[PDB]
Amino acid sequence: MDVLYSLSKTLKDARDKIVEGTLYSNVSDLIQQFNQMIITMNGNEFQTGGIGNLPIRNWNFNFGLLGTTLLNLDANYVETARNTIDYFVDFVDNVCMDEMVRESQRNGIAPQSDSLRKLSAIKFKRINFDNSS
Amino acid sequence: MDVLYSLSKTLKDARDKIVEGTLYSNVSDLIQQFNQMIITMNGNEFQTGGIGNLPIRNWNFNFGLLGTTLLNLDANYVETARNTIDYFVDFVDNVCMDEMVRESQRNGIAPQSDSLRKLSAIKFKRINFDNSS
Amino acid sequence: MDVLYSLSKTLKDARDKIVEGTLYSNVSDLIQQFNQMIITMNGNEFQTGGIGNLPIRNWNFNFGLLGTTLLNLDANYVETARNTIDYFVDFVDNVCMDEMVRESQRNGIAPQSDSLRKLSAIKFKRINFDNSS
Amino acid sequence: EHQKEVQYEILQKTIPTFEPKESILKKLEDIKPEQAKKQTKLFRIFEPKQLPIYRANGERELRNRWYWKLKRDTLPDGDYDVREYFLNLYDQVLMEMPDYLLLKDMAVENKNSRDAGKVVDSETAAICDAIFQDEETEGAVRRFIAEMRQRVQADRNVVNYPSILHPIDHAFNEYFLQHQLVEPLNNDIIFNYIPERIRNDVNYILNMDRNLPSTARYIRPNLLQDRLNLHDNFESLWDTITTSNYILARSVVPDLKELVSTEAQIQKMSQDLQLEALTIQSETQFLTGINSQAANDCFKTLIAAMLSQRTMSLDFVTTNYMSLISGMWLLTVIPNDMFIRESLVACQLAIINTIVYPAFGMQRMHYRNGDPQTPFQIAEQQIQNFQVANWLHFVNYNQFRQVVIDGVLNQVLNDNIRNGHVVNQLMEALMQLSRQQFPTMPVDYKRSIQRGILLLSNRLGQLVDLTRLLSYNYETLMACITMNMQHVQTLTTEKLQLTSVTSLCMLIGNATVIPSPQTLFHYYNVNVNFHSNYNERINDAVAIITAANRLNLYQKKMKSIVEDFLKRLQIFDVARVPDDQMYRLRDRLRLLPVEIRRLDIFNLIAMNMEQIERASDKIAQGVIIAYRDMQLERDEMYGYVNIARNLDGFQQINLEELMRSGDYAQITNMLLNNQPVALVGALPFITDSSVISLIAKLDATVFAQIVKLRKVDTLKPILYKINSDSNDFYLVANYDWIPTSTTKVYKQVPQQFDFRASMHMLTSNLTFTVYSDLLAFVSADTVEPINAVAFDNMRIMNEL
Repeated sequence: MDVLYSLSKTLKDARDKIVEGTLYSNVSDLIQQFNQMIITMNGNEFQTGGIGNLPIRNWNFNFGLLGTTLLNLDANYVETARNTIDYFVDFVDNVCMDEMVRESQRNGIAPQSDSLRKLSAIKFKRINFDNSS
Repeated sequence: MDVLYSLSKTLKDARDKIVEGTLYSNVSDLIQQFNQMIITMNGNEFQTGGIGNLPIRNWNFNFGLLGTTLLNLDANYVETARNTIDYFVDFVDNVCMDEMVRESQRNGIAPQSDSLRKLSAIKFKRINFDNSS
Repeated sequence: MDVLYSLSKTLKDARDKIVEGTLYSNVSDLIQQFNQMIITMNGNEFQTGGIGNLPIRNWNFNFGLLGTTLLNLDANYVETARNTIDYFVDFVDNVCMDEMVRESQRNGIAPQSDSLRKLSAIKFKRINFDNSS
Repeated sequence: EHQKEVQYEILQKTIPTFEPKESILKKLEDIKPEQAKKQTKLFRIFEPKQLPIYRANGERELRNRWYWKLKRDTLPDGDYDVREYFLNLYDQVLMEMPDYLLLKDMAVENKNSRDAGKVVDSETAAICDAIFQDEETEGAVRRFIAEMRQRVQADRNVVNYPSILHPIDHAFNEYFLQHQLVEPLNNDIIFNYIPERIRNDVNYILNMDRNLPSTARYIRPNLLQDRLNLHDNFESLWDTITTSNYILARSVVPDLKELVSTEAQIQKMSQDLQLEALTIQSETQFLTGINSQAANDCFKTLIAAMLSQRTMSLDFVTTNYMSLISGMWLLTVIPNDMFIRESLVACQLAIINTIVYPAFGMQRMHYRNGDPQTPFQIAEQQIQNFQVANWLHFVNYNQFRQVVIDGVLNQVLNDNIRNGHVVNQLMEALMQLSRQQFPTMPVDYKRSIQRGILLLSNRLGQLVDLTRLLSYNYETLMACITMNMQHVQTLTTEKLQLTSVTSLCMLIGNATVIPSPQTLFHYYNVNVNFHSNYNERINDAVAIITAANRLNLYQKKMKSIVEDFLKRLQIFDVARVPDDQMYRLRDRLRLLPVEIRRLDIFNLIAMNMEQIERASDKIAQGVIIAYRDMQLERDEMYGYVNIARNLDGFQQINLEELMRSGDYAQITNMLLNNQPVALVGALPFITDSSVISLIAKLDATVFAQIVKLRKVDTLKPILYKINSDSNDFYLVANYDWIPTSTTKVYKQVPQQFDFRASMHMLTSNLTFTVYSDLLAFVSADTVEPINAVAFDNMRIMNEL
């Protein structure tokens, strides 16, 4: 749950902060967290949906890291960032729709979907970011 | 439009973050964006207003950069920052009142004032900052 | 008043940003402000309450600085941070309840409690942080 | 064997270890800490100089004016080389930059002051004098220059001195004054600087016998962790690092004291296990009994390999069975992580096929290499004893346990090895193999191997105490580890002779050897110095790489930065690094954030690139060619001059990209067909004081060689500095023509000297003292080693 908020907070900030022409020092601490996120999420596969008419989608993460060598972010960096962000946003959208749809009488505060039970490991704990909402 | 939000976001943050006595590491990434803004906006002249009773104002930008050598920001740095910020805030106030007052039947999503049509170039694209609102 | 908002903003951010497993570059500018806060607040004693049924509490600050040597923040750093944050949050809670309860006909915009009159010195001015609310 | 050495040499050519393996210790002990640097000057990029001015008709005025002229204007030509020079200036600032600053040592007397007065540099004293002497500065200023006063406070440790600096130079010096890397030292920081195991050991007695004033200061070593994971993918670099830490830890472990007299031990082992009755040979079985070259060096080898996480390999003779019997104790004390996999399984399979499977009547196993199961691990699932099975199940899963202690990861034994209690089970499993009749072995070899086991199983306490001592030395030297203890299977292995293990078994006495606190501190000194070296170099490397990439230097060849990087760690042979690890060390340094100090200096230099470049007087940054008679501009600097304010309205053609492409295509077109253009570059110019050369239109003639040569390197255009001193000036003065010129040299005028924006009060401390050693302030004694105790407060070397 903490890492799901962290994924969404980094994707929100990386849609906000990583824009065309912005200075690198404005985004120098966000690109390191987004690269830590890519490094953590590679090699892992997920499966979302499977209840009602929510379709089963399989998620595979094989992405390269973002560059840390620009002074002002040009449009190449923005386009490859928008690709990686759109894939992760679709992933977290389907994980959130897989988690809001499930429930349990026994212990409801625990994650119920398979994807969020897989994200609740300490392998994914280095995704974690600020919890400000 | 993106650079107008960027000007206003930096001026809001520089009224907020650049205060007396604050540590330099709190503002080390904002002063670089504000210096990039000063470097971009120098040498350019603008003209706002000219419709209704909105008065025609001419804008000329000739400012020195802010210092990057303090550990705690003293009141000299705060006063010269407040001068530059007050001039840019008056500029962006008159640009926003020049843009909200105009309209077009043909393509309304395009900038209509002369100042925002001049800010829509790639020379001013390095002003750009996070788009979080 | 500015330093009271600064104490509360750093404690809010340090409950938000300093979490388990987060990258150090996400919190590298907050730990320096929190260490500046600890360095400023040590050696000082405060006294809150004393009107109505608000109890008199004495506050003494003797804390060590936080470490600046991790890459990902482990749970040791999070637990010692949570201890220091909980003590400072209790302090600022009692200072705020001591200040909201008092009033003056003569000059109400001035601080009325003893703790906030003591915080209004330039010794405590290096606590100051962004004023964004 | 000539094939074997050349295949090992083909493997060794890709490993940066130095070929004298002992010599690395010198190159590892001569890493001094980075010495605290103090500056004696005030880093003046500019200086004020008197220049003659010309009052906008040509006539040189009767006075001069002070201007900010950049001293040492070694600015090269072209857009690329100028910002390469700014990177050279960046490196020069990084190597010039002091840690701490005391302005009192730079303070010099103010010669005009009506009280005493102290300015803070000889050059600001010269500027102060020269602004006081002349007749054209203000009366308030000239009065004030002899009225400004330093503020030296003996309490609070502060000094304030006036200075006349440029705002750029003031930015650099105030950065050097605010951020200092110097901070207070007392007895309650030296007490935390020593490791935790030594703080809470009763064997070592440490206190403070020296006073520390309030003016005692130091520098942190920056003992931050790796940031570049050298252990997973840099296998040939990790080999070199484990060899260097191995030869370091070998020279720190103590020599063994009061061993068994070797001749009585050799005669006892030669009479108990008899070999003149048996027939394999007589002698080679007994290369064991060496005093110091076998047992002591085995002790060194074991503890140095365990401390440096250096993988070992087992050498033995299979018919030499006493080496395997001592290898049983080697396998129970050392974790099986340490030994390389093939040697581990080979010696393990030898011990099992020659001793343990002939014991219980079982057929010998065929191993089949491809399984993940070691021969003890199959053997215990095939052997039901409850005495040998205890031992086998210990050795199957003794391995190190990864835990951070005070930040650093450490590879620790379990507590059964740690207090030596596990040997009480190995000897119970060994004298079970001694009352064991073997079903078909010949009786002389059987009696010999049973008595050879009884050679070991009668040294119960003598080896319980030895693996207490070995583990305690490993404890006390693991506390002084400051990098991670990462366990990765290295390429080259330190070959262990099991003859040395039999020597260490059969020759140890009961004399405790523990590291003395001077060689226990010295190991910590060289570890902290290598780690400090390592982090400070990585910070320098990511500074130079990020600076060279933000300054658009792409002929930079970052492999050269990484080669000059690995030379400075002083343990690597840089010419032997493979190219894939070199390029991966390149693309791993680029994902690192710059140190805040380096990044602040790059921000100080990057925004002031334009002010330093455009006040150079050797170069001019581009030429307008307008093809119409734009009029000569009046300037107080130069008289009449064709200087340009902006490159606006015309075409900025980048000359650097024009040099890169080489297609021209455009400046050829716009030069042949006479079209206005602004060449943006960093050219050098011809200053020219002639009106005849102005009338003869000389500037249009310096551009045709751009399309003749197809090179923009030789472009030297012409500045028209004409004045009353130009001795053709009468044509300007007597005739009524308007001063016109075709082309313009785009140049910035230098900034004039304003005393109000240049006087500054610089603030620092007064008379502290930095301390580099930090461990000579610890007075260090030890309990008498007969009374040395373990973690459990029971005495190691019980045997007395």
